[PDB]
Amino acid sequence: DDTMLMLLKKDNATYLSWSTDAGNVVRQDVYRSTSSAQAGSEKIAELNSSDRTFTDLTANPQSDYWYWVDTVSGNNSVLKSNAASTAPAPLRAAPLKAASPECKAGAVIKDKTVDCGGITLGLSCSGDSDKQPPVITLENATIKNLRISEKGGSDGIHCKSGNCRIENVIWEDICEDAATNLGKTMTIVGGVAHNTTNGPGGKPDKVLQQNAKNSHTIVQGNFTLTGQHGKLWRSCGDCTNNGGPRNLTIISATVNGTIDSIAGVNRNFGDVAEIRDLRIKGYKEGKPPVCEEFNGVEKGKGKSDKYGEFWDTKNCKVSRSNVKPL
Repeated sequence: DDTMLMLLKKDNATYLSWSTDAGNVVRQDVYRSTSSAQAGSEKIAELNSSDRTFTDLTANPQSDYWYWVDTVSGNNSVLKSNAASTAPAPLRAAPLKAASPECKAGAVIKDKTVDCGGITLGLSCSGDSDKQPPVITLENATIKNLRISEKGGSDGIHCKSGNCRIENVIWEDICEDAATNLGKTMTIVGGVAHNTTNGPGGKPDKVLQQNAKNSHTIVQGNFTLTGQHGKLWRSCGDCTNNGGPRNLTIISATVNGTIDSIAGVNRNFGDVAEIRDLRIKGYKEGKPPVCEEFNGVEKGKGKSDKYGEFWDTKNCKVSRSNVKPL
């Protein structure tokens, strides 16, 4: 077994994101050292078994740090992750780590699991191109450990069909959607999504977009948004042959920046957004709205417009106790 740890250093935080295949995890420890030596490391977090990210707000931006995440199983066993660091990558002593050959920009992955081993991929925006390929397309597939970047933003990942699992992906540059579900169940497991929204069409991004009907997106492992975003998840408002139900389950997620709303459901189409364990920087009620209900409209026949924010309804299965500041 192993744990693949990556980070994203921004000006106001260092985000940790990992995937692991450790069995029956009961706790996870986050270590940080001011040197490359693990011996000097201090435990800076004690996490539950399901978290796959961590936001470090205490590190000096001007200084290099090294990080490790250890998983602890019920049977007393411990897994240690690779070191991740804000210092440049070593040319020496570093652990060898392969990427799947199939990890390429524009790849179509079908009926398997690929581990991209922390590489960076990217393709420029669709809608500003032609019939532009998603940087990765999944058909009943899983992708792990991928950094996505491109100046002006890159295409996100599509779940074209079947069930898709997207584990420990860091979206450093987003055009409109980090991930689009056109299939059955799309599951986001940890990962980090950045967008300083000052390079699309002026219009706010939708990190997770759902266009398939009878579809489900699952957000878990404390998937984290950073920068400024439009929505975290959106059932397509004005799709061709628009309809539902389109479902969202957030098991855990964090928003460490500004956002216009968490989830956008079409009430007239039976969309159900279930939200639990959501953390938002500076959260006050209505700031931002969490679950917004919309009128779901057919393409070309109007605008999908905002009803308002709702709690504890058929479409907005979320209570105020589900949402807290960071």
